[PDB]
Amino acid sequence: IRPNHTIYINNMNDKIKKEELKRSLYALFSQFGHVVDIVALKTMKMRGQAFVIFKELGSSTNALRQLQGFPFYGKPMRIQYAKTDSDIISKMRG
Amino acid sequence: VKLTAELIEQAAQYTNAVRDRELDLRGYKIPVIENLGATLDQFDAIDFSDNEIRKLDGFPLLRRLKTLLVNNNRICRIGEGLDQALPDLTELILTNNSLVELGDLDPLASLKSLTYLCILRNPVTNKKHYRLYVIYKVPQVRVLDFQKVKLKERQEAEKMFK
RNA sequence: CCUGGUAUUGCAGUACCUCCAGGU
Repeated sequence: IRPNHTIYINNMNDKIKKEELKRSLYALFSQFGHVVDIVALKTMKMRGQAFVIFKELGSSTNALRQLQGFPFYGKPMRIQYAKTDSDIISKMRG
Repeated sequence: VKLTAELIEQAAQYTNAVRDRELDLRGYKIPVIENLGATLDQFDAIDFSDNEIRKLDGFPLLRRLKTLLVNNNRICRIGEGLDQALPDLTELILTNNSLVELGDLDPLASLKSLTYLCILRNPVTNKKHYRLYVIYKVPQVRVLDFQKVKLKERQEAEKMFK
């Protein structure tokens, strides 16, 4: 899994309401660069997860290394580079 | 690179990821917050990350401003009349700044709608009882440093400092 | 929506999103 503009986060406390989760995610990750968008759903499949998309790639890498296992709403988050490119990135590139 | 009217007028303006109108004032090396009048109170969020501001002060009356992202600056003091110029301030992100004494965080008690507060990576964080002090002095905060202010902490902060 | 407790470790693009009891 090569470096990516989007990071995949899992192991998140799924009791936080969706709009609050996204707003704290935005706040926390703004320290490394502009976050273009955040995709997070509460379906059974997707609960406890989120995709955070950054304009700059260096920002994504810095975020990944610095916030690995950061306690968020009580649990240590696990971060990884996303498997695919985010739709928004693909549209912004071409 | 003074924060000027001209500067604000050419600044990226957009609808952010949490659906709010945000103004991008990142990386300009701004030292002093000033001339915000020119934004015309049209933003829900203002991003001042990665700048050189020393004091969170100098704001005009801005009724729509609800989110202030102030990451990686040099904030060492908070102005005293903040609620009078920012009545609905609900979220304040101060990560990686220079607040050193618990007493320097006192001016945040006057922000009646302040609900989301982040002060991580500030020296003040390592002071004994930093979390309980914030909870008792700024009870309107519901989420502090991305952790839920819980009842037990409120009570514990009521004993100490009663 | 708020307390407890409880399930789920899952690579996405979203009416909404575990369940159980109590409070509104």
